[PDB]
Amino acid sequence: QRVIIVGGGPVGLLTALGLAKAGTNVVVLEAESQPSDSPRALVYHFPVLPHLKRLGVLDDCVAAGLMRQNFAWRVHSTSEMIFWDLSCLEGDVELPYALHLGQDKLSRILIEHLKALPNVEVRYSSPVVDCEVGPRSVRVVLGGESPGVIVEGDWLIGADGANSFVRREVLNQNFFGITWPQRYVATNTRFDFDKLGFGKTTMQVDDVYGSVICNIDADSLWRVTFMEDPNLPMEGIRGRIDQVFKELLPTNDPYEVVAFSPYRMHQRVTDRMRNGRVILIGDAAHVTNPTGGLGLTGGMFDAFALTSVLNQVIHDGRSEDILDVFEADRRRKFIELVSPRASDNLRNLYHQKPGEGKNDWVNNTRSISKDIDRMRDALRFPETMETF
Amino acid sequence: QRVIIVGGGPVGLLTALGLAKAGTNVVVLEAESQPSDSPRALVYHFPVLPHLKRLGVLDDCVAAGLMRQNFAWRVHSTSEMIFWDLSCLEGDVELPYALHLGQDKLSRILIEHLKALPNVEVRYSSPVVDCEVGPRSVRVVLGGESPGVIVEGDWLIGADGANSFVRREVLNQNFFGITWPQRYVATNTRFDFDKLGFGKTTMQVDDVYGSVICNIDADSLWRVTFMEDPNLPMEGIRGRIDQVFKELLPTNDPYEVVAFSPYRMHQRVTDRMRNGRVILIGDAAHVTNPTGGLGLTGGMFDAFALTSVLNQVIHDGRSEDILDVFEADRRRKFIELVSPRASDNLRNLYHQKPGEGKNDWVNNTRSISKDIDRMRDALRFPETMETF
Repeated sequence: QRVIIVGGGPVGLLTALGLAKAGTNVVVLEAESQPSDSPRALVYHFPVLPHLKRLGVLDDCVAAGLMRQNFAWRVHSTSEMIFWDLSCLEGDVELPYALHLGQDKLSRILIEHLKALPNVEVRYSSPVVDCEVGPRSVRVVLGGESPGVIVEGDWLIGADGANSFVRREVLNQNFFGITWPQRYVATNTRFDFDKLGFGKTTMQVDDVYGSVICNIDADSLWRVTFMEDPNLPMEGIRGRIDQVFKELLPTNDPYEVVAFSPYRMHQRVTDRMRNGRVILIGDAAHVTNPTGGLGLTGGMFDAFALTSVLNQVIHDGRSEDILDVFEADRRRKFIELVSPRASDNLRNLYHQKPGEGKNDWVNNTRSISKDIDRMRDALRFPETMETF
Repeated sequence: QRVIIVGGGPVGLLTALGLAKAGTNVVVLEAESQPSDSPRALVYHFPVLPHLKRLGVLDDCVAAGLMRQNFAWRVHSTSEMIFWDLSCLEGDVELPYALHLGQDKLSRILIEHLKALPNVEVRYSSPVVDCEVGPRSVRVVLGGESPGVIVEGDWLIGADGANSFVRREVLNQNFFGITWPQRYVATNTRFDFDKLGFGKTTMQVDDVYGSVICNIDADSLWRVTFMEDPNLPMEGIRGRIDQVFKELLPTNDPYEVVAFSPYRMHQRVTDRMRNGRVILIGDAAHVTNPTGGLGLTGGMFDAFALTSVLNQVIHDGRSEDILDVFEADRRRKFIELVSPRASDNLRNLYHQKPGEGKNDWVNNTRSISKDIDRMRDALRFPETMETF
């Protein structure tokens, strides 16, 4: 019973590895020729880490990335830093840390691990040019560097991103929701935030210069974001980065813009995450704005829950109806917990103009920071996103 | 081809009348003893009115209620009144009015017109307690003042409200979304807003004493709302109404609380509004908070869209696939247009604390008031909720 995974990013590769370690025969197909290194979420929150450890990749991730416990809110109007700290979870959770690691680097580690499994085949530069899906079988034909090759399987997993071929073309499913008005500008910028006392993740609150400032690697490379009007012409964007940064950055110290990418953000979910032998996970199933990194976290919990349930269907003869239970719970988490939380995150970080509301928000954030019970409760949210 | 409608509110009765006028055999079954007069939305916006005229009940609505064009935003902190006026649509819509009429009074007019059509039966106090659904027929068994009665048909339409038997028990569909944190308290209050210059609908903007103030009849009965923390005991609500009205109402003039009811408010939608021979419409399909009356309006556009398509199925032999188009478009309207707009309506009306954001809001609202084309564009939103 071969499983075909369309999508060569973390969600698809984590699913590959979990399925493969159970003896499942797996074929991963990615259209692009390598994992994307574009500026996207890069933090693996505490409840994800036991799953990475179980899969045997956490130690390599730690070697390649970094672990931290500190987190800072920075009020731009006053320069006040307010620290929260995951060490308040030290007896409550197995791994009370946050891991910083680019998704491209996690993907390479996953690929090296899949090589060790002879039951898994990985094919980059191999887009799907046609797909027919039956009640009991699936069939794709490849292009790119795999011309005309035919791949047949028992299950098709759509793990191929916001613009999913599988969701749109194979299933012809909807993707209803909203698109935020503002353009999201995500940069990787070299700037010494560490000497200025910043949290390894620092969330800058403002109505013009709100930003997620998040450490990428040890060469002082940091994620730095901001919002702008999507009507501002695309050709001027690099110049506008400089103009924004003159006020967004905390000093006039030198910086290098290493990479930048403008995005539109969405709160969208598909009608159904399972439809016969076809399943959708990650951004192919649902998209959130990335404030708080909850799209990445949700996609990984998609991967872990599907791995558990599909391994049981294939190896333990479990009834396929468990897949319907799976898909509904994964939509329930996204619609009822993740999407509202991420939306509140975006609004609180980027859109509070001066007034009573903002002052109340800051006073409350400061109070949580001095009350371990409220801090624990604030910090614990990602654990609620996992399906059991 | 008999159609069974579960639900005796305006959505169900409107669908009944449209189907019946084309010769459809219809059975309507309402659990309760008579149409609800609980305080709910009561305004029928301009794009609903041509459909009420087409069905021939608009005349009885006008006689029973009131038509108006004026609309006011009131800033509680400054007592500023800012008026928008529907007569700026005089040239572009055929009925540039807003109709105020209690839904119970609407339902009673629809009951009278349904009596004239022998091909419809309207059974009240007849809750459905069991149901069997087949690939090509449906059957229900009634409780209430019709016990053991068996009703068979070719179609089942669930129009039975937010806690729908048809959605939950017949289809076992989900109702994913969010519940707002505050208790909504909708009063019918006798108070002379007319002599103070209020708009027939007035929306009072505040972070504590926000309120929808909307005229119900000609005896100075008005809808007056407010939000409160739902952890307050249900038992002391009448005393709290008096405390709130001390500062909410614009003067110290006398008032009479005639009726009130507390609600929790939701933004939720089911997985599909059509599944075989079962269709969901109105609050059984999707629920929004009532700020701006978009739930009533969307439910009515459910009925008008379903009537047109389903009449084509039964009498013109159109392919049943038109229902798949219908259901997706109705979900698209709710998810992408109505629920985001109503949600912004609520936040803008009841939660804007003093600050730059609220001052910006007021200045924009006032600028729209002096720009006939911007006011035209602001007022026009409900026409986009209609399915074609």
